[PDB]
Amino acid sequence: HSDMANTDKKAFLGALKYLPHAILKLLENMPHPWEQAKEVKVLYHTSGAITFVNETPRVIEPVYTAQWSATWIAMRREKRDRTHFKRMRFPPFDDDEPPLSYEQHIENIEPLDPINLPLDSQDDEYVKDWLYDSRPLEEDS
Amino acid sequence: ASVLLPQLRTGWHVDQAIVTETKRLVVIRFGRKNDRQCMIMDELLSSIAERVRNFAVIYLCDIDEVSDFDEMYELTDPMTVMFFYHNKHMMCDFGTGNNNKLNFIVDDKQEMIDILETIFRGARKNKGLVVSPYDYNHKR
Amino acid sequence: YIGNLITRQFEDAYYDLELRNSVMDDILEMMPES
Repeated sequence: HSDMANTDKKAFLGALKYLPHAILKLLENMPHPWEQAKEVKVLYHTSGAITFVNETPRVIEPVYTAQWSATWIAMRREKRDRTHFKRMRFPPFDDDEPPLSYEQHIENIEPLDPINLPLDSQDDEYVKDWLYDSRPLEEDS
Repeated sequence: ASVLLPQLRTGWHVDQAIVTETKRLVVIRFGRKNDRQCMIMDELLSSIAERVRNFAVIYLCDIDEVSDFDEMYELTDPMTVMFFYHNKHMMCDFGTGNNNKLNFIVDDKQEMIDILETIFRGARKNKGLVVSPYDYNHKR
Repeated sequence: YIGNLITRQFEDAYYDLELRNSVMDDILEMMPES
């Protein structure tokens, strides 16, 4: 599609009309600080137009709450620790340029420590094995 | 009015009408028969037409039935009117911004006549643009 | 809005006036004579 750069077919034209919905869907299926990377199902037009997530992200409610709490705690800890915390400049990228990335992302360094607090064995026993996970876990059993 | 004004069947007809009035000015109304605004415009123009008669002429176009002239307005297509003289399109600057076509209803019969008169005058002069005596800037 | 954009080739006191028109039309329908 990129190589092609202007076609203007009918199907392609049609597909576009569902773009804001697609965007919304994408926004909804955002990865959360506990997660490393959201491996998500998708729908896509044959051109490579209108790519949108078709998974609908649902959660165990109290579990979700717990996760959120944990994240909050982690954040607090971080705040306590670091002095000159780096404010992320925005917009993040070069506006004039077109800085996308796929291949690099694919063959990138290891997904570096996402936000999740340390979990002792005595107190918080039965969750730490399945807590900070995608779906999240407690998903097969 | 339906019985009062003369109505057009096809794009060719419209074009002929536009061409073949040498002396008079030609107000076409491009509009969908069953609309409120369009109806109102037609009613207004019915009154005006007889008056202005010796200088202008009024015609009607069912825009759904005759789809030739979506060149005129880029498929905006509300229930509009358009002004013609020696087969030149005649440009009537109101506030509105659409200097091409009056895409809006005016209620003062006399006012309508006056604007038509103005455009006729402009056409006679040779001018393409003409500033309306009135302002508008409400009826977008 | 998007749909509209793509489909760019394809698609109070007036009451009295409406009444007048409608009635006239009806009358016309009634008498489709010579």
